[PDB]
Amino acid sequence: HKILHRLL
Amino acid sequence: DLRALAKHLYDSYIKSFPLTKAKARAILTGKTTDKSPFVIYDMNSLMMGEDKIKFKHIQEQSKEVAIRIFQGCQFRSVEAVQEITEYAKSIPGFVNLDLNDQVTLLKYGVHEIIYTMLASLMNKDGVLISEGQGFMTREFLKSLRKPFGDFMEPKFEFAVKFNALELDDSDLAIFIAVIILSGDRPGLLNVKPIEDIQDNLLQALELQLKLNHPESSQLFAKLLQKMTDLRQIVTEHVQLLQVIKKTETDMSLHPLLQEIYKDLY
Ligand SMILES: COc1ccc(Br)cc1/C=C1\SC(=O)N(Cc2ccc(C)cc2)C1=O
Repeated sequence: HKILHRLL
Repeated sequence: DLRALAKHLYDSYIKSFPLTKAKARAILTGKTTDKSPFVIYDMNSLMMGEDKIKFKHIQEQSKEVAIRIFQGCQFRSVEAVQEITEYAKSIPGFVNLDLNDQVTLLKYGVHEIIYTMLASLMNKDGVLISEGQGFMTREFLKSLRKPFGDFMEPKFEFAVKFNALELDDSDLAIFIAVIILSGDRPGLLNVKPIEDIQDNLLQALELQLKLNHPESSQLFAKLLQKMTDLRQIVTEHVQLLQVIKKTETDMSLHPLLQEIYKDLY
């Protein structure tokens, strides 16, 4: 979940 | 405390989501000093509408109507995921949870919340789009060629029954938070501290509803049933998307949305 992790 | 938490959730909800339900209902009931939204019901009105938004926003774009609308949908969904993420991080306790769990909660929460907030922009006849400056009719959406003609329908059906409960933004702020903090999401590592946050959110929600919807005792109970209903709407939305994904060779799914859909249901 690359993008989600970055958002978080 | 509980009243303080409800207030804090309302304030960040207002900061995270530009187009509020209050604002949406004023547009849909003409109770606004602004210009009525441009209505979209066919090929030519869609093209006319696009002319107008060429002067408000802005690589690849299909000349097929259903695919182009679905592409526009994807970008709005991506923008909703971001908003929902900033909202979640405002919920006291959330950012202190294990990161892998935070990601899981959003992964499973995000669509449930999207259909919740979409309800605010809908009535039985259609849905507000582009920040409230357009309106797409339900019937026009039902007419789209398969499998896109049935994409919005269950979302309208949900919203018609949900909007009957007359929640306002302050109710919705807490309702959303309860959904995000669900301890029964698959693959959660530490269920306990999530349930501990949901417990207080549930209490704030119960109080908020008693105070502001005094005539509807048991609104809390009815709300709780919706949260579970949403789970099956998403499940069935996800099945629709795997169909589109496989058989619509033209379009490409957006990477963030793929992330969320992957290994989901
Ligand atoms: C006009 O809308 C459409 C017509 C036909 C087709 Br096929 C797909 C779409 C659009 C959708 S469905 C969805 O989940 N979202 C994202 C969203 C997230 C949050 C808020 C508040 C509003 C919208 C859309 O944009």
